[PDB]
Amino acid sequence: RVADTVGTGPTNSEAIPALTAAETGHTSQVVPGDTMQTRHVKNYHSRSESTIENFLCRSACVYFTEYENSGAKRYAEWVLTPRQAAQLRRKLEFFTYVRFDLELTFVITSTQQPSTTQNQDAQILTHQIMYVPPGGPVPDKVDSYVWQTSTNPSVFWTEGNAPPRMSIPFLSIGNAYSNFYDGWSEFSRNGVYGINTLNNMGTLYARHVNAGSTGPIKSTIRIYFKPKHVKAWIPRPPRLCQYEKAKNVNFQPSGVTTTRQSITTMT
Amino acid sequence: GYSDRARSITLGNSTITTQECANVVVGYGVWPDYLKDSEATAEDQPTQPDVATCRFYTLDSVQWQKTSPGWWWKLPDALSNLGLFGQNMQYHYLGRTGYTVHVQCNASKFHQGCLLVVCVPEAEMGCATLDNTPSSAELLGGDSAKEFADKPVASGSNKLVQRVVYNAGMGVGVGNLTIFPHQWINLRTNNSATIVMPYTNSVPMDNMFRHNNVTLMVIPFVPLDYCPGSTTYVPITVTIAPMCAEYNGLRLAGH
Amino acid sequence: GYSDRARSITLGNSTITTQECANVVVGYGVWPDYLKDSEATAEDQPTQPDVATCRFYTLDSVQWQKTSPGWWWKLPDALSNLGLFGQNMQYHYLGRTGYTVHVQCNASKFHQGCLLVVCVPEAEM
Amino acid sequence: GAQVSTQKTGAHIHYTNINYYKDAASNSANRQDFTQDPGKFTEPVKDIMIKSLPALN
Amino acid sequence: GAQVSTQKTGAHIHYTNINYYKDAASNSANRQDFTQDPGKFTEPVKDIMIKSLPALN
Amino acid sequence: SITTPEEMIEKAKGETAYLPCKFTLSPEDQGPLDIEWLISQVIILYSGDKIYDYYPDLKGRVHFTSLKSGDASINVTNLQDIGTYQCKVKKAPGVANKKIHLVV
Amino acid sequence: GLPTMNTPGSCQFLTSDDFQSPSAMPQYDVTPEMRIPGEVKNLMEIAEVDSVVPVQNVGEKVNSMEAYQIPVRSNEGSGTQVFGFPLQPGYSSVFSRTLLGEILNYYTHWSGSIKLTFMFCGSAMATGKFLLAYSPPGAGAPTKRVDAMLGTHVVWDVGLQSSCVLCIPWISQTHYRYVTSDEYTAGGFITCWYQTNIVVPADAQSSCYIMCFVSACNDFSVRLLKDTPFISQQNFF
Amino acid sequence: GLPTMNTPGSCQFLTSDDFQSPSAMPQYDVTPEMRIPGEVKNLMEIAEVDSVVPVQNVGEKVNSMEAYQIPVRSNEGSGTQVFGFPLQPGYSSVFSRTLLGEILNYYTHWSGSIKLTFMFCGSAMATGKFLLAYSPPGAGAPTKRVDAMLGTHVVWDVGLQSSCVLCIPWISQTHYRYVTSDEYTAGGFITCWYQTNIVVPADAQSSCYIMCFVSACNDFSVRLLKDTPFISQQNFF
Ligand SMILES: CCCCCCCCCCCCCCCC(=O)O
Repeated sequence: RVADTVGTGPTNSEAIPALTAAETGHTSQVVPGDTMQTRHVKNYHSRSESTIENFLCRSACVYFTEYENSGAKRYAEWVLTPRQAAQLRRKLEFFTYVRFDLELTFVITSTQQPSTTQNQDAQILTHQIMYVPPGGPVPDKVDSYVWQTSTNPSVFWTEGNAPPRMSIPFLSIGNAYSNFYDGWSEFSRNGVYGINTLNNMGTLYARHVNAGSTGPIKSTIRIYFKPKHVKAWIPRPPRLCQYEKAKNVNFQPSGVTTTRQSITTMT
Repeated sequence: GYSDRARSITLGNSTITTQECANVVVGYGVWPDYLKDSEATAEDQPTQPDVATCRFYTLDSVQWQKTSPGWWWKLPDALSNLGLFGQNMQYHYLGRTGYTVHVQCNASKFHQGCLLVVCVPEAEMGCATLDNTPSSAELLGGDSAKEFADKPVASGSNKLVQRVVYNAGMGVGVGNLTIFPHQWINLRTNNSATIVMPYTNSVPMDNMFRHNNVTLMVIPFVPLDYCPGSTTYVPITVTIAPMCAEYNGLRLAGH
Repeated sequence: GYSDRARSITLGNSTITTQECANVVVGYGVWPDYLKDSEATAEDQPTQPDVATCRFYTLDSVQWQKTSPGWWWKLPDALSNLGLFGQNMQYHYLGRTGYTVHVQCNASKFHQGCLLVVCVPEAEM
Repeated sequence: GAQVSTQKTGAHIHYTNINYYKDAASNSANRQDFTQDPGKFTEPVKDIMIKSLPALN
Repeated sequence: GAQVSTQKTGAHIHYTNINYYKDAASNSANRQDFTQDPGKFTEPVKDIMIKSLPALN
Repeated sequence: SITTPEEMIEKAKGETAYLPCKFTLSPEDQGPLDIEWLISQVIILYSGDKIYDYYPDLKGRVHFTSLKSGDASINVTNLQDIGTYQCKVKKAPGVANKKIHLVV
Repeated sequence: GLPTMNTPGSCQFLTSDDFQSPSAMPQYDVTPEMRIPGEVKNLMEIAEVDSVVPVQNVGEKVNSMEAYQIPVRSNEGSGTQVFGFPLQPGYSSVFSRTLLGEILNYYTHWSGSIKLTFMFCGSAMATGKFLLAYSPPGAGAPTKRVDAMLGTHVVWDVGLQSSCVLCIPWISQTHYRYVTSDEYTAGGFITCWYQTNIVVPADAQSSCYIMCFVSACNDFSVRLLKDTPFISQQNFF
Repeated sequence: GLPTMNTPGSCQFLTSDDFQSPSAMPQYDVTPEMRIPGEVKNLMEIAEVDSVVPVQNVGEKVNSMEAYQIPVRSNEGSGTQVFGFPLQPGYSSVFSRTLLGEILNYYTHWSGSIKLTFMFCGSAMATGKFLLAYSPPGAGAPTKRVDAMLGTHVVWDVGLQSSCVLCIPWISQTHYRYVTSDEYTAGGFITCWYQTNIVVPADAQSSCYIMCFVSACNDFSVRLLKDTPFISQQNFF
């Protein structure tokens, strides 16, 4: 809960709360009652919605891809990374190190594609989503023996019910996820520079278990991240320049802010 | 009865004394200490010289002109070739340490200028090209100044780093760089700036040669000015002192 | 119940183990220790790495032929270019230290030979 | 074994909760954690600076 | 008749469970059973061998 | 991740042109390796652990410098050959590519 | 078979709901936390820090470090205006890019006081006095030092302590204000005039600069989480 | 009719969930357990056992029993290298097929110490000394006995006790390492040189062999269950 304003009166003394030195970091801890007369005002406003948990714990789309039920592109793949989008990435890049559990949600929708086949009476489509850990076998095709999912975690979904949701524990060899890394993976200091070196989140595969019809159908999957049980350290300034790539912080220099007409202009 | 403007710091066989200063900033409220037994992961015993490393090393000075954008230094890379601190980190695989940054800039009452001294952890910097990444020996400098540049660096097929002062090479507002521990040198009042930084990382120990924990930045928000007659050459000097440094994984020398 | 012929020595990150040995000679009855406060003369504080120097350094081997007279080594000069021991002594003006000398020569039952291993202080030549 | 806590209400009610999994990373988020300490970012100096006294004397 | 047990958390919470069938082969798996005894595979000898002493004297 | 994806190499005529495409395989990436060199349409192809020698002008001129280790560079010769070469390395989970501009 | 009944709102996905879900990696041992310095527990600890304000964001100054500087000088007059800008912490071009302003862009309502610190960056021989004033909405921007004095003001005298703090208080009819530009919940105006004149001796520079830092008081609050209008993604990077 | 509401994640199948299900054979009497010897309660009891390591997996040796043997002999020199290989327990060709290595191939993270036992398999008249060394990552493989000594080493003297144990400790910046080949979490190098020279009398063989066994210490751990890359099924057998 926020502090309540107190009441002061007229004052003539040697005390100087206003006058200070900004050379020192010391952010002046002055309150309005030091430079004017104030009345007592109880403040029932509460600092609740501003906590890091309420700030970060909301679902946010990070990647959407397609696949088919016929032809060449029969399954989809995506290395797990939150830097694909801009809204989730900017919010996470307020801090240097974050540590949070992840809640995963998927939204899978199909669409009948234009063709010329006749008598298309489709059946219900079932989709399988499979995760491969950094080092696990990856499916060469859509009928590979990899989908046996003996140990890899997988999920099956029949089109028409509530979306599939699963919860993932903090997965890292370190003690906190690192949003920014200044360094290289190789000691010789000649290779990949940046966070890319640290990232190792595995790959995600999605596909149609059955065809379901004679005509073409294209399915699309959207992935939603929700950080739970969040901890965060060492805050840093928000991104001014627009993002360019997903692996690095490459940017184009831009204006510090927008411009007005004069220095005394109110608009 | 003394004056709070006077301060002395003694580390190892070295001392610094200030006649005019602001205060000491102590990082995130943490004074640097050693690694506990419940936070460690390496089994073999650490070495702790305690005196031959934790002293003051004085880097090369830099001239502050009327049109200087600013300078940056990597604290692990800067003390790589200096004293026994460099030799210990060379032989060992894992190094953990904290630092302090005393920046000295002295001018007369007539001279007017403003300097911002800030330490940035994980200060990853971007390349001029959007496709490639900054090359080493272009971002890093051994005991070198590594100044910034007003206006954008040209875009081409070259691992050059973007040195814009207003974006600071990280793509963030130069003004908002006050979120990290910062101290201001105002020629009319403050002469030097002292900052103490505790070890900050997502792991207990890290390889000093391939990773840089912090980046010291000195940026003149208000330019240097004077009248014909006063001294033109006005230098800035930096001294760094590793605190509570310990090393692990002794092996053959090199990197 | 073990055999006195077996010995192990652990210093720093190094170890040596012997299957056949005689014993350990301990100098003049003194085990090496640090400098006391009533025997010191220098004022400034000493450095003590304690692990990066006090370990085992292995010098180059020498062939024992049928007509070899003998060999000699200066212990301070020998470890001058080896590891962090050499680097610490280079930067510093004053150094105080003790040592141990494990000499290894293994031959079969048929081979017959005798070697004398002695440490000479102030061995001016 | 249920936990009863307070609901978020205005100023100027209790709710019940049970954990159905055995993983501790399956529970709901921790929304009611109201603890602050800005003495790290603001006022990060060594010698304490009183408000009324001068900064540099 | 419910059983309350501990959740799997990190180091440096309770959960509730009730059995709804009468078959004992319908319950959930037993994931929290942390008991080891490698003295069978490792050290499978008759005469105990101390570490410091020699193996064959 | 292929280092320096955007690069320009100026080489004099009568001197073998050296093109380097060094890469670092991701831990996530564990699939069959394919290395393809494009000239902007192929000069050389490495696939299923086999090298195939595609371009009539550069036939008998393009050969690899080292592939399994992580180096997939080529050494061209008898320059006359001005064009853009795109080195595309493929792993089943992830893919990367580097474009080099050669003048004269 | 316990008889139940499904209410409206079943099998739906809410971007902001709080439910339990079966873990996909059972009995996973997380790494033991270490103490990393500087933990954030609330966003109102990032906002209570000072941030240089680009007041001179005129023309091409935004592409230079000149935007932060406020130019003051010696003139043959008095009562001239130094600067002025409205009190719109989230929307005004002057504050949109500062730490507190960027935090506000993720919220709809804001309510509290605002600290404005000014540091003199001239010679140690130059001296002067300034009048820092805040005017509540109702009548337009004050056009003279005399109209400005009738509002909340602080007379700043430059000496040993270079900095000064004008604390803009909460004067509003409502309990909260709108971060977006609105006319019902208007802010006010903040202006700066010359209380006296800049006094400079010989062989010293008569053209100085001031710098401005903005922060929040201990009674600041925000509400209604929303999406910042600043970031824009053309396609998946 | 109790009013309920279905949350997202209903009617889905999870390869790794923990629910109850109605038995298809009600009131079934299982056979009474008998005590069979040698019960496994954890997979880290299968890993703490020694397993011969194929160090000489060169050329066609993999199709022979020769792969396990390390050839040592009498040479007119000293300080020559016997063998060397990196510390990658799950990925290195040297350890991929051992019990501990095969167990690691079902996990993503591994963290602990590693025991390496060496048994001399020469005559009872042959004698010698060996230097077993482990070098932490940062500078490449040591190319000389002198560079190897600067790292963790053990001087092994062959006598009555033929075996020797070099215990590779946990020196890492992180808490866990990656089973898959990675450059951030690199292991180190393990080499073996001649501390002296092999001494052999007459009418005895001067060409001997060593054997190497690998196991885990009492502080080994693994995480993230995954699928081994070794097995491959063309079709249902
Ligand atoms: C069908 C099962 C699917 C399971 C997929 C689990 C994937 C987990 C990915 C976690 C990514 C977390 C990245 C955080 C990076 C950061 O915070 O900087």
